[PDB]
Amino acid sequence: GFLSLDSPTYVLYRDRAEWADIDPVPQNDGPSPVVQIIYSEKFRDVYDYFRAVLQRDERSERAFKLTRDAIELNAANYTVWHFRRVLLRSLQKDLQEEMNYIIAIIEEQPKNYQVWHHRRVLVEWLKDPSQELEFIADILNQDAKNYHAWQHRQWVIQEFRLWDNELQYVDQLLKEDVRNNSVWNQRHFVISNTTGYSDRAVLEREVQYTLEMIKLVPHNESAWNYLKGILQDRGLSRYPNLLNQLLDLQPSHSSPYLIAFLVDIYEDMLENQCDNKEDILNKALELCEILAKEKDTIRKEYWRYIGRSLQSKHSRE
Amino acid sequence: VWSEPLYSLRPEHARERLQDDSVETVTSIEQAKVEEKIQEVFSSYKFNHLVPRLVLQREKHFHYLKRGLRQLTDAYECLDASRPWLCYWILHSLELLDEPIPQIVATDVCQFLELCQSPDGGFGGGPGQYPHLAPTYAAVNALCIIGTEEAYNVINREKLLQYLYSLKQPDGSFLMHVGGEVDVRSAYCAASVASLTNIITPDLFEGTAEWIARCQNWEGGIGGVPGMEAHGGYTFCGLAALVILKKERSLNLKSLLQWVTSRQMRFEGGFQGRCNKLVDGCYSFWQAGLLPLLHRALHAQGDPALSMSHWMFHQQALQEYILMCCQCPAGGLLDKPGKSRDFYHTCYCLSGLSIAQHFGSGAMLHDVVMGVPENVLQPTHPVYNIGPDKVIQATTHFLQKPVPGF
Ligand SMILES: COc1ccc(S(=O)(=O)N2Cc3cc(C#N)ccc3N(Cc3cncn3C)C[C@H]2Cc2ccc(OS(=O)(=O)C(F)(F)F)cc2)cc1
Ligand SMILES: [Zn+2]
Repeated sequence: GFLSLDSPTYVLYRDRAEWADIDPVPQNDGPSPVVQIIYSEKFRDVYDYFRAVLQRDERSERAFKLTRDAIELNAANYTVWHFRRVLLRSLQKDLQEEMNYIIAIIEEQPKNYQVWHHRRVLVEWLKDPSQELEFIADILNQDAKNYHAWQHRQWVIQEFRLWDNELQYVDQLLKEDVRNNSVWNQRHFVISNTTGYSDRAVLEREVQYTLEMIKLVPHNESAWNYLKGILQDRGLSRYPNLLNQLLDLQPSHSSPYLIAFLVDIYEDMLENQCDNKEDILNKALELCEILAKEKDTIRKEYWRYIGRSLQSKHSRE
Repeated sequence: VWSEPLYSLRPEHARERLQDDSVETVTSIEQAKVEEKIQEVFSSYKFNHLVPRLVLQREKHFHYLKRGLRQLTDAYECLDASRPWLCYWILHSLELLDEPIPQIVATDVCQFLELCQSPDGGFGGGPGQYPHLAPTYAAVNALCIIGTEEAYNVINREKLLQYLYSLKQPDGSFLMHVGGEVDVRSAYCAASVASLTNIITPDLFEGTAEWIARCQNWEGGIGGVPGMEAHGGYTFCGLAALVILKKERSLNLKSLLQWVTSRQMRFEGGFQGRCNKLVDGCYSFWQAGLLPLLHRALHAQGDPALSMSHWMFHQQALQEYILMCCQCPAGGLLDKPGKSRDFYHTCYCLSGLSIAQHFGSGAMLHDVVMGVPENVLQPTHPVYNIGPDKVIQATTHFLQKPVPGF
């Protein structure tokens, strides 16, 4: 990384005297290429020389510096990342300066997969997660829904058992954006791997929290999906007050999600042989109809089918 | 006489605009932005005082594709490790538009993918690049689309199986490449190439269905690895791999159905990839392609309540989204308006459009074709996203040989 690719004084590798001993290796695309990329002079020059060092398996400092340029030109080139990792180890490069390097590249290209993988290999090699939660939090500060960032965080927390402060983090972020589905998923990730959802004091805290969020923002689907998610394994009809308390929200909070949740309760009621079969099924059909027809017509074929499913298995029959 | 045929243009459609409950967050601000932009596309017809009709710009798309199959500008430098992908995206888009492949282009693709093939099995992103399951999947699919003896014979099946065993992990999963990591896409890549070329051993996918099943979460969809947010790309890959493995049942299909159907956007008509994120043309395939797959699964369980005419999503609204919002006037298709075109979005917008047009379940066939009737595309197989004919033909040809080890 001595001479930058965007330096005014950048010089092609073919014009560098410290490379004069080695012959570049042109890409062989055949006599008549398809999907032939007409590379810039800069790109082709770097990759011709990368092909030369890879071919000869030259494990040198100059080769290492070259991988940097090849990565910068195409950071998705997993062949170059592999070779760079061979070099890190052969040359016994200081992995902490390499962490400084990956930190900078991830900041620049946060949605590239190869850069995050490379960081995880280094953390594994160093056996050191001390900078990770803070680094990831900076990335997430720029894009709170970055899928790779969330995955790396999950991996780090899991592998080094760093659960203790995560729920605080989730609550910070949920407060910043209560519609952030990545954060609802993180909340769930943390709880299911620590306390769990059977501790009845916890399940109630969670359900009260969600309902409280649903009340402030009734059309936020993530909260609805969470609520449903944390109650449905056991069965919605196991919680008889739930029906009543949602029906009470309807007056001044009736999203199609409330209605759809109402339908989920009714289906579980009917499946667990509840009181009034002939009836509960009807109330739900009223609801399905309202959804397919009026309140949620994009899903008409779904709600139709739920209707037909509920009819075929819960009528007088 | 006052009857609007286009679902997106009807007056009651304005009710489908975002309700933000007067609580603003980045998420709602961003969704509102897209919706303002899309509404202005929908409203264009009334405002210019012209009658709407939706035309798939087949000629513009064709010229974009036929040119890219040969030569790309330095703008595709970022895909220099994904050249078989470009072959697959381009050849599949051409097969959907019903354009034959000059036998010579066929042979040039063949020779090129031969150069990408690794001696130890699989294909890399370019000549002399190490192998990787993604470009291996793309190479195999492209070769199957070509579908000649020459194309079929480029694939070294023995080495392919070795390569797949080299990536297979203890817990069911597969590495995307050597020294790499696992996700649901790699299992799909492995299942696709393995099933098509007939190299599935009894132990190859041992544990794989259960590993994929661990990826389904509280939402009903599937994340890239266990514990991760549900996402359409991974969900598609998860369910389609399980269809190939005949373990559809490993998942809770009811939560899965409910999750994917929820991912269709009430206003835009297209699909989002995750809950509370923005609409995007490519999910027209990843998300909507789950519906044919769930249909075959639920029908095979004897679900008596399934439609015999329609997939469980608004086929019409998805077509209106793609045709009105996802076409580049110069040729190619798009994530959304104001995004720039590329061959990936061109491939998956067309793939999704085709799925939205063609229902099929037993002897029940039923097309729905919005806009002019020439908009109708060739069908695509929901598991492999190549032509159903290319699939049947390939499987049949490779069943002629034994699973390596026989
Ligand atoms: C130009 O910016 C890019 C960003 C990401 C990528 S990606 O290589 O990581 N890949 C494919 C991809 C290709 C293009 C092109 N041309 C454009 C986008 C793109 N993305 C990003 C994207 C698309 N739509 C919205 N976004 C943010 C997706 C990405 C991941 C991918 C890789 C292989 C895929 O194929 S597959 O599921 O059948 C597999 F199983 F084989 F992997 C599917 C998705 C490529 C370019
Ligand atoms: Zn996309």
